[PDB]
Amino acid sequence: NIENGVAHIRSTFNNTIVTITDEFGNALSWSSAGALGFKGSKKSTPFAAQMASETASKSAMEHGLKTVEVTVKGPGPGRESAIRALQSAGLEVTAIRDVTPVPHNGCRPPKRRR
Amino acid sequence: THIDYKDTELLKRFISERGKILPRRVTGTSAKYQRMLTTAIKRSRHMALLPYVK
Amino acid sequence: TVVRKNESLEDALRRFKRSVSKSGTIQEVRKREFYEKPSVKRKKKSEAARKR
Amino acid sequence: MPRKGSVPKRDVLPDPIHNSKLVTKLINKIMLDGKRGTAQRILYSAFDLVEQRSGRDALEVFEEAINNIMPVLEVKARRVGGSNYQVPVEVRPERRTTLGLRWLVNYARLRGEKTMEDRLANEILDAANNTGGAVKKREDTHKMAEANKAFA
Amino acid sequence: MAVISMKQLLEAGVHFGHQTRRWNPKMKKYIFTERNGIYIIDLQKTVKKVDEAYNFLKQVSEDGGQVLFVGTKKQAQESVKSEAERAGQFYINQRWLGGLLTNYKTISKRIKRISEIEKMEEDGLFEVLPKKEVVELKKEYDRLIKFLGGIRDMKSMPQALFVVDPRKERNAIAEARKLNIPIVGIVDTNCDPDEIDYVIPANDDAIRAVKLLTAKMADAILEGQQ
RNA sequence: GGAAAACUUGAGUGCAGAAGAGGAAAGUGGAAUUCCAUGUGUAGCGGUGAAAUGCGCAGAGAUAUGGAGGAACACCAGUGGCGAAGGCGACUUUCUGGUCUGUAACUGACGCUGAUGUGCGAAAGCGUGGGGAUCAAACAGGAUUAGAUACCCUGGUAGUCCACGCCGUAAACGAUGAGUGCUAAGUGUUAGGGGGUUUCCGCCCCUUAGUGCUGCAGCUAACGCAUUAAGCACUCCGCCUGG
Repeated sequence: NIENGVAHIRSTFNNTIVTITDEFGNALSWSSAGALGFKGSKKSTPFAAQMASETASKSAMEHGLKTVEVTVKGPGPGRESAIRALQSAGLEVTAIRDVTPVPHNGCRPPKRRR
Repeated sequence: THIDYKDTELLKRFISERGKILPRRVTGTSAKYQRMLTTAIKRSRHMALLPYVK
Repeated sequence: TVVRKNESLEDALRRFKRSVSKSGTIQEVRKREFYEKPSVKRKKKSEAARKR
Repeated sequence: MPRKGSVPKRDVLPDPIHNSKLVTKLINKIMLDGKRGTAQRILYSAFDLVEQRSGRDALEVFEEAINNIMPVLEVKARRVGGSNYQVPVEVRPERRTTLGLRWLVNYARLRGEKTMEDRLANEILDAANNTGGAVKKREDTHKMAEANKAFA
Repeated sequence: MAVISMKQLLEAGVHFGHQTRRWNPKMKKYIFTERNGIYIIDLQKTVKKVDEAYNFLKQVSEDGGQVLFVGTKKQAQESVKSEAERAGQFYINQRWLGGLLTNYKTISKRIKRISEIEKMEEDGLFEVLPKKEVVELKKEYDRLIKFLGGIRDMKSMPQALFVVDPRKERNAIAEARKLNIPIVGIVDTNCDPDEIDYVIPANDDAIRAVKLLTAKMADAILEGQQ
């Protein structure tokens, strides 16, 4: 359990969310932008990813899982600023993947916004 | 000639670096080659000789 | 899905920023933010082809 | 002409006593209502008490006191509408010099004593010892521009 | 995996050869055709040669030997120095000195000098010298590391040699066959493959045809070490 | 015009090649959405110009595996292809329609247009049943505003989907009926046909029929159209004659 894991981020258009887990995903720790006193619409900032990443990573503490090999799963503004701020914790980011859900034209998306 | 759907090595230089199709704009093939290709690349997706995404 | 090692993190990003821009992820989900009408994408693709 | 380009900034004349440009710029800002002599006399009697309450000569003490006044980040408002509209922007070196002189005088005028004989010199030794009232609003700018750091 | 893939091998442009009317008839095996006075190197067959070039050069460094890299063609001079440093082997940029594999009981006499003349001025014995004798002691110093700059730390004979052109570097290959040293090299049209034992048919007057082909052979010894 | 003959171009069948999201029915497949079950795990998630309604401590979201179900078919994908129009986009098989090219064997005007008639005809609708995942009129609630029944947000029914009968209307538009001739050129591209070459297949060259972009003559009230006429003609049909 020590120094082996998968880091999941999915920054949407709001509220960059990060959950770090082991290599066979079991949700070791997680944090958000709402868990740092960002109430609303400040969460869609790269500066919100500057603190939300390591405050789940450094407050994991159960096994010393200190490698991540992060996974990106969202179109957001704080996308690459959550892995740049992950080496502020310094956890040897070794395999970056953009695993985002892309449909094969499957379902009907919602209405246009006037 | 005609593209056979088992001949993977000449057929996977046309697949993308994730599993998509390169357009003939960037590959450079002709018109009727590209759509004789695409009915063979998609029978090879169905029998797991090539993925849908990697 | 590309592994980048034997370097820093500020150079693996430079690989990853152009390994996403040369992919149908960001231009695909920006297209499907809202349902467009089935005859206005045929003109949207026509404007994205006549300009090249 | 502030839209043809930039205005050509002009030269000043340094002080005769301290041999310093920074002293004369302090003379011009404490010069209330064009009175040169009646304000310069007060500055020439507001660094003797500096040199009385500290053995060092005040030309060292002046440029040591203003470094606890001069901030390194400030707020310039950009009209973004519904956003925060408060961008933390660093300070150009000309405004870096001026805005320290501004806070040093504007809070020297709000003390208990009436004479600027010792209204000025008390706040200088406070700024020399990194305390007082003109220092504590630099930290107020460094708790405002450094709180909204999402616009670097 | 094992070989260079077909896409980046011809993207470097190794299928080009030299001109027809400038042809060697012994290179008929390694030519696919000529298009506009220009020949076409058989691309499928040079992959069947560069893997054989990869096989022995893997296991030469397994014994701990020293492979000599030479390059003197002007568009391929500094493409072999940067690949010898990554390999940790010995390079040649300038012209063949004329005996550095055969009369090297007088060349190592001067590799002893370059281990000495730079020591001679880092310590004393430099202030007492005349200011123009300072010049010729330094005019000797750079001209040693011009020609023998890659043979700076080499003190013995090599066990393999890697040439970019047997035509312009025919002085080296003639010294190789007298010493029974095995030889591998990039040949094309206007090159004799008879004196080369381990043949790599590739283009020779293009930089990527060198650099995307001389790098893997430089890489071929690194995973032979461990 | 009638009658008796003769002809081959028009028209049609042969023979030989092609190209195609042309239809219909039955199978197969992957990504995503939603819901459920479970593991692990902890305070928010969601949303906006800002918030709130809503959801969560009866374990939410996030993450991982598995399941069920409905709907569509990313990339290829293009001022590309096919069809009379509406239209048609995963893949496979069966059944079936049309066009184009080339050869000239054959039939010998068999042609064109077509009132009344008879059939197809997007969506939204309606009927009888199914099915119901997303989306979503009506409707409910929260914000905005000067004000709302609007815009925005949460939720949501008919519908969206299938089968069978209807309905027969659209800015159903190239705002241009069909047929056949004739009249500068230049340029992309499609299935070819050739080709010259080849290329390591690359190409670059002349060739019916499509499909675009420029542009003379001519035309138009002017914009513009211009071998895909809105030019020059002939046939037939639909239709207009102030608002």
